[PDB]
Amino acid sequence: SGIALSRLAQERKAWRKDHPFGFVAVPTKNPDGTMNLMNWECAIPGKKGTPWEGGLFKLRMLFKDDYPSSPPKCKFEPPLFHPNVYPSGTVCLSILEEDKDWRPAITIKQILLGIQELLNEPNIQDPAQAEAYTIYCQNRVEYEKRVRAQAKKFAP
Amino acid sequence: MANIAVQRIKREFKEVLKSEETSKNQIKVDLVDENFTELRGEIAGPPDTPYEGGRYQLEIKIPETYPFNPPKVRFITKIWHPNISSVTGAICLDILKDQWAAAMTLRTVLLSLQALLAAAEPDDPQDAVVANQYKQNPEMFKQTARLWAHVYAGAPVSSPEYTKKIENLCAMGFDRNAVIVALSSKSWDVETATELLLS
Repeated sequence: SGIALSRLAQERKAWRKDHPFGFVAVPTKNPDGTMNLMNWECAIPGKKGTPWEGGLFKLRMLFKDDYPSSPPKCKFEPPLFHPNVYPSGTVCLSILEEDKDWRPAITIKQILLGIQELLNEPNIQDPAQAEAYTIYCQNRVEYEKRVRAQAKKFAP
Repeated sequence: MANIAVQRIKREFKEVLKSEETSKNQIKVDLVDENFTELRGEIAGPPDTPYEGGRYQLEIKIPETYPFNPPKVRFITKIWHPNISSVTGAICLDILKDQWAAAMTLRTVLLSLQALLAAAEPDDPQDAVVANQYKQNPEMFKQTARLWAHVYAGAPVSSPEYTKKIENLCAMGFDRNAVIVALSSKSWDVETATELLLS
């Protein structure tokens, strides 16, 4: 664990100095103190000019003791409608896969941005959620007002 | 290429192969192709300098307008020197520029590059960050250059200080080269280099 905490202490310090305006990422409290650096309450605003415009989608960001050797698990709380997001809320992505495109240098900043850029531009060949895929493959506008309405559910 | 210039290169290539400087392992040169548009050079870092024991791989290109324009020389082996780009290896040396003369062999070129390594011109810089580190803080510049000589060019090991900081940041999970660059640039202050590596 010693290794992981060190890097995360520094990750937050940098994020506190500067982040892309509008994003949230903050370590949770342990009961009595403490503070828990291996569990983060995080938030992503969908870039403007998109259907994902006007919404703020929350995700938890859990870290294993291997980190930065292993990536964080990223879970949307609650589960999100997205072809690339599992029905339990977990974001499925190459840079977030241990033995694929994760690299120990990759910052939390770049994760959250990478997820944000996964929002409007989805990865067809890689499905995580049946229902969202089923749509995107035949009737796009049904997916569109679905995204429009989902963003409308979340106050800015 | 052009008949005339081709026989020059072959003469110069032979001059270097037979030179005293090569038998004493200070410089060497090798051809690549049939075509003599491109050579491979190597120089020993000079004695009493931060680059001592280093060995530097040089990319030599010969343009269509050689001998009247100079050969295009770039450092393949990364180096911390105010008159060479720490990033691309682009060089800023008088004799490959506006002090160039057509009678200058490849031997003369290689020896001048060794000389530039023992005598910086920080008042005419290729690397802003490095030149400013040279003038404002000479001792730090000597240590920083010496570390690069060790990591990239094979020179006997450097300052405990600098390496502690590197293998501290690499233990944090960052890329060595990125780490080395950061510290070198942010003048060995951990706090600032660290915020750069995130960026």
